[PDB]
Amino acid sequence: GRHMIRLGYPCENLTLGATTNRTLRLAHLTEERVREKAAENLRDLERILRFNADHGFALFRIGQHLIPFASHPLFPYDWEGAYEEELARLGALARAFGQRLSMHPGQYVNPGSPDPEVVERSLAELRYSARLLSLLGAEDGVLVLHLGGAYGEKGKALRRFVENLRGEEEVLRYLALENDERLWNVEEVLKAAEALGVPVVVDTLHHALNPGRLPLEEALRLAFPTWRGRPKVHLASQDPKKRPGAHAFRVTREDWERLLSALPGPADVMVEAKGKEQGL
Ligand SMILES: [Mn+2]
Ligand SMILES: [Mn+2]
Ligand SMILES: [Mn+2]
Repeated sequence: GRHMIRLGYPCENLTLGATTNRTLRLAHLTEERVREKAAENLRDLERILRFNADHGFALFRIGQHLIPFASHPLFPYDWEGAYEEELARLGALARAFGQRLSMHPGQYVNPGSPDPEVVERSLAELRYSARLLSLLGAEDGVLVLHLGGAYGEKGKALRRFVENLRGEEEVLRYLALENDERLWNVEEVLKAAEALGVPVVVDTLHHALNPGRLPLEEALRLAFPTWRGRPKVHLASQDPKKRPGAHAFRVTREDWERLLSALPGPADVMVEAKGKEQGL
């Protein structure tokens, strides 16, 4: 039914066996083989949107590998010219379904790195991700990123992060920043986000493990105003007895109820669980 809290899951759908994350070995990165993997990923994206419209999921995170190696210097064709018509069509479908699309580049995308080549590769991956959202016409699309490593000194790390992203107009249209379980708490991310003029994604599990001085309610109250559109929040539960921050197969009733009770208002909740669409 119709709830003020909308739900999503990331990358793939276990029920369908549909995924947006097919890739290949660099040795196999021919135009032919890449076009084949991309076509499968795009076919599965469509399957997922349609599944989501029937099963009440309004959010979906598209895998980084949708177009495998798109941002790699050896990518063999103009993927934007190849796919712009198809992405416009899929994006129109997603909007017609009232679905919100996002992307979450991985741990290796580090704009605050002091290594120029890591920065360049990271920005390339962000530009690909932002362009994809643009091609899909994802109005309120989200491109979620952690602040990355502290590289020995947090103040200089955050300075490089901001300085290396400030001129990235298209990336900043979608970018939102997320707290983590070790390095950057909600209060720290709010400061970074304010500097770049972007929203803050609160991750409930990361917050529980690294709360700083804030209860969940106050974290969410502070993060809410950073969004022009509906806030996005991440909900996960701890995979019992694994590394802190590892995601359980299914979110617990207790974590879901804690979030529901703490939310200051309507929001979009990305369920991060190994069970994907079965994760809540
Ligand atoms: Mn994250
Ligand atoms: Mn998260
Ligand atoms: Mn996490």
